Amino acid sequence: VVHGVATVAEKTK
Amino acid sequence: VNPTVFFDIAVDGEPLGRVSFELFADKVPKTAENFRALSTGEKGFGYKGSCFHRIIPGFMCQGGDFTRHNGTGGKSIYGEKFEDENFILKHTGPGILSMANAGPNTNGSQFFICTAKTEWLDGKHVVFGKVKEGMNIVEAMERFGSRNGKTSKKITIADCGQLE
Repeated sequence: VVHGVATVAEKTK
Repeated sequence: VNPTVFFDIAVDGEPLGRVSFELFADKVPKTAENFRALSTGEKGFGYKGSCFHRIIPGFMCQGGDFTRHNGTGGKSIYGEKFEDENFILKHTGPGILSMANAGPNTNGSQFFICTAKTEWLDGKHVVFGKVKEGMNIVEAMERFGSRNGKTSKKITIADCGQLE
């Protein structure tokens, strides 16, 4: 079972 | 009492200073406990020696991948990614400590330290602590980041642990 890479997104402009 | 942990930060191996965090166990005990345990190394793995792989000035410093050391890894103390415990606490300004994730209920070990208010992350990332002492080290760290997030020097957690 393959899980996603932890991330955090910059604000949408 | 909310636990206190520390990171001793280094820059290409040169010590920069100690950052201290309060962990909000009173609101997010499961999330606090993960980070506390990973900071002490008591389970035989954790943050010591890992780096801040993504730093965007004016946004945040991201770390916590102690498994792949390339920004794609990390793991919780719970044997599986864990649930978003709650979103009671908000991203209110610099120094907030919050979990990085791959969408709902995918908490592992990666985290970020905010260097600004990041309110668009409210309800998506679990806030679980806050810089207590050494925000000026985080501000110094932040200078080795870039707009694209790659660091110009290796920012490492040279030591970490729980404080009395």
